[PDB]
Amino acid sequence: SGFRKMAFPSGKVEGCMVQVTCGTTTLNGLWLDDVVYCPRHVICTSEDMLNPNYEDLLIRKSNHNFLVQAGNVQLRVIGHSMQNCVLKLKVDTANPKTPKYKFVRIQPGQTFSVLACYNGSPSGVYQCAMRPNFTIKGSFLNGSCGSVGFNIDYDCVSFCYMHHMELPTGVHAGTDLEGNFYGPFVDRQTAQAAGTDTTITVNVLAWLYAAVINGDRWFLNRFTTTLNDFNLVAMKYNYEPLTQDHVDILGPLSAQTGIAVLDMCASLKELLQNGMNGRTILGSALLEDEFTPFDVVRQCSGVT
Amino acid sequence: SGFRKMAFPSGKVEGCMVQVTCGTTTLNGLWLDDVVYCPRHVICTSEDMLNPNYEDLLIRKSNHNFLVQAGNVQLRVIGHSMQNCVLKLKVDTANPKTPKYKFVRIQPGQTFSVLACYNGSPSGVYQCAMRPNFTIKGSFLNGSCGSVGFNIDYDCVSFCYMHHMELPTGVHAGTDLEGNFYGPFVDRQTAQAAGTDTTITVNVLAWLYAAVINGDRWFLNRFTTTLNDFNLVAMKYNYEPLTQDHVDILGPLSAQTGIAVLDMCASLKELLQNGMNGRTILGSALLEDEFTPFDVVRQCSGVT
Ligand SMILES: CC(=O)NCc1ccc(S(N)(=O)=O)cc1
Ligand SMILES: CC(=O)NCc1ccc(S(N)(=O)=O)cc1
Repeated sequence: SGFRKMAFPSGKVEGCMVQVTCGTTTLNGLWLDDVVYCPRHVICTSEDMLNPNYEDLLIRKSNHNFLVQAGNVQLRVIGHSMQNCVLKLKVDTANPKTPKYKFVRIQPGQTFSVLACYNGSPSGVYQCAMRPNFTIKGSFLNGSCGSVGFNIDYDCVSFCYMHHMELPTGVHAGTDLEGNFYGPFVDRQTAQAAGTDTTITVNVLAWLYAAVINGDRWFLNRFTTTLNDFNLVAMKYNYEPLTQDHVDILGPLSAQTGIAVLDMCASLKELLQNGMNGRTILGSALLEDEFTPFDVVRQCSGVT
Repeated sequence: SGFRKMAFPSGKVEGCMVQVTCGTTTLNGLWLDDVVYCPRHVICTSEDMLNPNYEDLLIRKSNHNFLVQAGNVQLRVIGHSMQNCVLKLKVDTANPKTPKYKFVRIQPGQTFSVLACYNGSPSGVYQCAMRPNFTIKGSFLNGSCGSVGFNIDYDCVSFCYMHHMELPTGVHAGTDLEGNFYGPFVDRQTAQAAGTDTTITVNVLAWLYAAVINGDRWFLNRFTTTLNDFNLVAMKYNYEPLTQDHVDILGPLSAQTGIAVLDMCASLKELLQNGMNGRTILGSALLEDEFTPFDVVRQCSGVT
């Protein structure tokens, strides 16, 4: 028993982290087979970042301008290309620690693990969610660009995020491993405001199920509601609308606990309207939305 | 910027996890050099756990009764001994992935990473603290016994915890890697109540410093206090007494932020007396005490 914000074991990804240096800029790269993936802004001076023309900056760069170091050993770059906002550096050596892997573009509300890295060296691992405004709330200092987000299915690492920038509000923006930004963000040092950071309703419901499973049940009430009635309250409280797809996804937690999804919706509605009144749920004074229904099943069942 | 509950990268420890089976009991072992460490209750039936005589149960066990599997490969057990509440199984093969390592017994308030494992396979990694009542608030299902807690200093894993039991209140108890329980707990299925779970004051102060550093400053007030005055409020709110040793440890965060430790104490005092009034700090509606001053410096500076 007990419920923790839990990251995937990071060893498979630690095995892939390298240092990329172009001129005086160093950041992190991901070494899979004989390709190193990194943010294309590795080619920018801090001046360049104000208004970079990436195609024009890249003309001035050759293979030997990209310095790739894996541990204390230099990789030979035999090719480079730009795909959206990432550089792919072809090296002459396949990463021998390359795990089974996929590139996946996640949806808002989806959770993943970040291996925060500096100079191609892992510092830490944390769990986070793609926010409905396509930001993430990470912990990233200068040099952390190219740090990656991932999920693991048994022995297959699905990479979903590469870190690129911090917005002036101190939230984070990045790409999938095809170099396409989540949300409207660009790899430029300009005014970029995030939209409304709404609460991931289905994730809150999953976490309330996790709480019931772990014995925290004080918030269970006498009421039910409808998807339409619930959604009126959701909208008022900047919670994402709940769809029948979300209800279906919560089916197994509903079944395990014998609490119908709409009854749990009515409990959540009373928590929004009444607040927590100084009480906690799974040791939180606010409603946690960075567990997916899949995360709650995984942690409550013990998947490895 | 941003501040996350961050675990150490787990790969060095993933490399050490094995499955130990004695009779019908399977749990996790830690394979360092040619020794596998595991909870001695691996030799107990669920009946045995009510009143185990470990010395007498162990007489009935030989080397070949301990089945050690690392991946899908069986290790040969050439010796076994009981040290306090752990078994040490000598195997004929040194773990080739053995990291540089130490065994350390931590103090209450100290944080560490847990690699939660089942059948010797890592499922997840989370950060937690040795509570002042020598419990930890983990996430452990049946089969998670032998899962270990650790800190990393560059390339040296300091193992500080092995998971042994869940108390009837659903909090967790375990040993250092010499098999000595944290607190008064025993590896027996009996009434065992935890003492007062007090708040780790120095850790709250560290986290308030982390908040100031990351731009969350609304709680900074006009007041100071003394260690004696502060400690009167601490005691009233079940916070641990603050010592001059704690003040000294907070010195570098004090220096970085230009907020004297006693002024931050006076801010914390007003937060205890006034509550958060529906406001958050680093996205928490309560005061987080599972970051050490060292954790805050590490995360705010980017140590790898
Ligand atoms: C050329 C060769 O034989 N092997 C390639 C290799 C493998 C691992 C690393 S690593 N994980 O130390 O950075 C670096 C280079
Ligand atoms: C006998 C030998 O040559 N090597 C020992 C060995 C190394 C690694 C593993 S492991 N990490 O697959 O479980 C299992 C056994």
